[PDB]
Amino acid sequence: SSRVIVHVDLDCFYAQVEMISNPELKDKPLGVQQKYLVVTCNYEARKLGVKKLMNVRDAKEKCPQLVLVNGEDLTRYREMSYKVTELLEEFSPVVERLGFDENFVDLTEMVEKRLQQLQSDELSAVTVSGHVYNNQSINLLDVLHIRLLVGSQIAAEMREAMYNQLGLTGCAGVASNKLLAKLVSGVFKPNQQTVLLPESCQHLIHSLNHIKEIPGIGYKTAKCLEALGINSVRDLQTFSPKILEKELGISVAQRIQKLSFGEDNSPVILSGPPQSFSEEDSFKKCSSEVEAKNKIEELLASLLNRVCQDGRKPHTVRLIIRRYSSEKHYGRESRQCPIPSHVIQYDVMTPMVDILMKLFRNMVNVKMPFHLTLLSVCFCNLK
DNA sequence: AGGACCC
DNA sequence: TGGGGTCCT
Ligand SMILES: Cc1cn([C@H]2C[C@H](O)[C@@H](COP(=O)(O)OP(=O)(O)OP(=O)(O)O)O2)c(=O)[nH]c1=O
Ligand SMILES: [Mg+2]
Ligand SMILES: [Mg+2]
Ligand SMILES: [Mg+2]
Ligand code: NA
Repeated sequence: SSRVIVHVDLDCFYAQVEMISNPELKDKPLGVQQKYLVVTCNYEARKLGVKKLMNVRDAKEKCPQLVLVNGEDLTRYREMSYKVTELLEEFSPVVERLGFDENFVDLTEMVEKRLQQLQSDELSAVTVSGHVYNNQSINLLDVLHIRLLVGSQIAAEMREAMYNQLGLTGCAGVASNKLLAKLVSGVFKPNQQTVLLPESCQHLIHSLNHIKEIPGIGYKTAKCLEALGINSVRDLQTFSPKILEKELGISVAQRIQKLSFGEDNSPVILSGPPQSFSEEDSFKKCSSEVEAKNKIEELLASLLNRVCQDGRKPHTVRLIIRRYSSEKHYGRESRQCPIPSHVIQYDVMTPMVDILMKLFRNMVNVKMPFHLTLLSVCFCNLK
């Protein structure tokens, strides 16, 4: 019961989409801008020292000939992201999305159908496609090695189909679980693929420098670990199960330690259609107030249309806000409510604006002036 | 309703 | 002053 998982990772996704629309950008160094930020940039601009989530000024002062395009509206990038998933879904139905530009696919069944199709005389013609992690030697008598190679071939067909059908280039990694597949897809980039043979799993896991580099250990947990004297993957492999549990809870503790040995038994889940649809807008305390109402019509108008196209219906609405000052209490507030059934299905705007407005007043004292740096609307709980 | 994680 | 997502408590 050993698995063959692939993880697909598109290079500089937003920038790829922009370069495809307007090829006059193909060669100019390029950055996708949202508010005062460069969210992502193309491979030219990385050479020139530009980095993700570097502010627009710094970015000019590191490459003054940087061409900027606004990527605040995600429609185009969202659309392409589902084209990619659907294409992978043709290979094996069971595809898991992670943000807009990553997918996992469980290739185990396909690897097996393909192996059954070969007889014993070509089981030695099976070769690898792309890189072998750490240059490890292949052993054709090892069935795990054989399965992973067929994996690497299926991964190659997926990358070729993505390029031929949608114009997108990307990396893939093939491995025995999601964690390893994701760690190894990054080893050669851009636009290349790597396969991880089992013997090299400790080599891979120990190549990391910071324990935050393990998917599943975020900002909070890292920071908690560092303060316990846990810095390397090895520190975490070797630390007291007992003290860790007590510091994180048998859940978080027992899972991140398993992760630390490269062990990860989570299955690849079919993502299908989204569980929620939301729109945001950020500002430098640029709302107080009434203007909130306008801002909230905008998001709403855009969403209604997205939720119409889908043709499932939301049965809950949520309104999210954030308050001014500063490096302090920067956690957010929200208020949700069921959407009246009469409404579930022109003119839908007006009633909606009002629910939203009521939700708004529940949160903000609209007498003593307000400090708003974010407005968000979410539709969810659909069927 | 908030909090962790992911891109 | 990114703009989205997922699942758990
Ligand atoms: C990590 C991250 C990505 N993104 C966006 C930008 C990216 O186009 C997309 C996926 O990000 P990544 O896959 O992390 O990076 P990338 O795809 O832009 O470039 P590459 O993978 O070749 O390094 O999602 C954010 O908006 N915020 C984030 O914190
Ligand atoms: Mg990517
Ligand atoms: Mg995706
Ligand atoms: Mg991490
Ligand atoms: Na490979």
